[PDB]
Amino acid sequence: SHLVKCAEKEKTFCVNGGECFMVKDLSNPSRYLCKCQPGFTGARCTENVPMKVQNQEKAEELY
Repeated sequence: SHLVKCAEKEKTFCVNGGECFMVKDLSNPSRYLCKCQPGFTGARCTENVPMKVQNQEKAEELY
């Protein structure tokens, strides 16, 4: 059940720099485990979540 890195065809399974791995054992089809970047959510780590005070867009948090 080791975390082997997803092949290129599968590495896109987790986006936004999501480090896609697969639980290598002869039972599951290809169950994924993605070490996603800090501040993402969803199965594919598609939706960003508050890293900063991601609401005060007026505040100089962006730039």
